[PDB]
Amino acid sequence: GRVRTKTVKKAARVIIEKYYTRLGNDFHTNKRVCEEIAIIPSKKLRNKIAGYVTHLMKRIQRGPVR
Amino acid sequence: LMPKKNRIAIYELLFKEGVMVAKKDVHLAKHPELADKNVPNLHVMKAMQSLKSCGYVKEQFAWRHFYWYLTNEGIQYLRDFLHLPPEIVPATL
Amino acid sequence: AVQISKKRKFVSDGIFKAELNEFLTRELAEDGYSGVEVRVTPTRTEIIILATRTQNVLGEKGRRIRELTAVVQKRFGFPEGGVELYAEKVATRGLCAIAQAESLRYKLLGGLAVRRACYGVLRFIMESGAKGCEVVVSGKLRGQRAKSMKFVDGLMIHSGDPVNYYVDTAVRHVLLRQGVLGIKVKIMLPWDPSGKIGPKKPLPDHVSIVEPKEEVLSTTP
RNA sequence: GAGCCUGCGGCUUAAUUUGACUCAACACGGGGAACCUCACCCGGCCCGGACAAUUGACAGAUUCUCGAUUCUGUGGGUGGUGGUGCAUGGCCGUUCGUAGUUGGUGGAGCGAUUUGUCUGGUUGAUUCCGAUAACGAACGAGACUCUGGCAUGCUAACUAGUUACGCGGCCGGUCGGCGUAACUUCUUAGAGGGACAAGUGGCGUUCAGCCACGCGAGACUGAGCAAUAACAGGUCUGUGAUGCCCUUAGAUGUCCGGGGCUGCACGCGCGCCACAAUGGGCGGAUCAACGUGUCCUGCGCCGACAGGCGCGGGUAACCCGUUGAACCCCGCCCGUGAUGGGGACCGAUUGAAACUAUUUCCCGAGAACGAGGAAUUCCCAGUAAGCGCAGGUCAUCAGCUUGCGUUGAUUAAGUCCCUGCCCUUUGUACACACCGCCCGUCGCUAC
Repeated sequence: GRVRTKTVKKAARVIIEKYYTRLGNDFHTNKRVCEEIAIIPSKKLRNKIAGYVTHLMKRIQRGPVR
Repeated sequence: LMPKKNRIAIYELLFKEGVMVAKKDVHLAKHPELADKNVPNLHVMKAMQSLKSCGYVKEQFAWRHFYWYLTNEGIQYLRDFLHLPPEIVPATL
Repeated sequence: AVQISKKRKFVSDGIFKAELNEFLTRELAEDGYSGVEVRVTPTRTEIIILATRTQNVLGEKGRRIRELTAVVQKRFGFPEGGVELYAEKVATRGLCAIAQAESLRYKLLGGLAVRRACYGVLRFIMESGAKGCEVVVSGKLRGQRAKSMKFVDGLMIHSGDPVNYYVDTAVRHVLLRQGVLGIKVKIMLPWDPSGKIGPKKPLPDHVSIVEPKEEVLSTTP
């Protein structure tokens, strides 16, 4: 059950197109960016977003994502 | 089967304050607000029942209790029965 | 005294809050009763009443307001002058579930129409600002057989924790000469970031992000 | 299957105490039956009585007295455990928590409607990816909420504790009890962290992910809230929820000691060992946890046990209480045996009252049941089970149930095989919709 929902899929993509240099390949640094940038009333949801951004960053540096 | 002396104590107390509260229990010994007399609960719920059927008091209920309010018409009915002048006014009004 | 324990003190308080609530919903339901808030303070128990129209509850010189003050002081055991009742007028009643539940109930008891009264309140809920409402009437509607017609417009959240502070549900009974009808009113509260209109806490799925504020790249120092 | 405990048929006939009978009936109605209150049953005091005459009554299963706005002063005021849940609402169960619904714009069709809402992969999931005459969103799902696993980091504790050296016995060591110095490991609860498929390897439209390794308190789980709706599936006996009807003063509210705890065989679930041998016994010894407490119970007299008496704490992290729980651990006894296996059936306490044993204890008492027919229930991790505790019910009580801790596995990290289930295609004379619709003979009546 490691599949993200549209709340995590959409948020992780709109945070990259607005902030690409901010997020790197570390989940812990990306986790702190979402605290100051986005407003989320949940902590477990922030880790899912920042966790999926880390997965996207490995794909971005590998090539153009679809 | 209701005496007369208790009828003045239940109506004058209802006159000085237009609120009368009684608990719905046909087996209660003495009314809490009527402590100086031995008025049973039947003489409080049935003697007030005749006022509602004749349209002299308005009742409310919260699962066990009556909340009686002397209507403007009912106070006029008690002004002559209790033998009080038309100048005095209750506390609620 | 009796030395009331805390496990029995909170219960004795919650029952007084519940019994006073039911007594007023059976007595002040015509003036638009919406609830009461208590503040247990020694020698001064301020029991405020929330209604939509408070000018008629007062009277000529505060006649009906003196009765209720004299009503609970004799049923719950409050001393003379030890209890004080205040009446306040609420705003945007379209967000109050029990206010709109008793509103169309007093119009459905006449058999006029079940579709005009329901549509009549749907406009006021949307006009006052809301993210969706619900009106459900069940029973022997338009025939001896029980029929239920649900009136839905907008959005509605059913599951989760936000359903406690974002949607208020009200249930009322309808007394008709042919049978009994039910009334389900579910008003959704608008997200007010301040806290004056409605709830302050946003939805958990409100990830909405702020703009980068046109971050400019420097060329030369 | 064996005895028994309760539940419902069947019987019984004052009445066996009624509803609900597949999943979704049968420790259900929070219903474990002395009175209550009980709707059932039969006897009776009775206006503790009214919208437009005595209540009594030592005499008895009738003599007379007193009160002095309530007496058929002359067609309706009202009560509800009486019916109808195939008339209802509110709630709840079930479909089914299987994941499924809806809008705008655009496209197709004269139109009802359709597309979106999908071949495939993946995911518990309409969860994503991908595909695409659809695009973009909403409900559900998820997120969220309370729980638990760690944080020697922080905030604080005489209503929680340890730790440091001093008066208590032994051999200063070694163990206990009694007092206000430092701060918080242990305890409590506040804030904030931590875990996201993040790292490596492998397999993959190299997407969605999946698998194995590390590091690590976990690669992580148990609740709750739960959609479009539907059922004639329950609730009128949960209500000052209610319509109508029946019954409404020889009463379809009570109540008195109470009757209603009822058997020739079949049925469910559940406790209790058997077929001592891994068990019963006896004596050690030694460890819980939630929750409740105006009733919980602590000490001293004395019963063998069950009890009883005075003195006390606790409305509670303060007293019970360091909750000395059982199983278990250790020593002895028992032994090809219906045995020390099995516990069936034959003085105190609660209250006004136990007869048809309320429970409890003592002695006596010793049946069936040799791991159980065809079938059938439940479950894969602190789980099943074993063991015991507490709450709800409660004057008296737990073979029930909701919780709780305790000891702790077998097997499986799977499949449509079977039985239940949604989606797609397909067919229909069905559409209050297979509990559907419909044909002919026969039978009745009329033309």
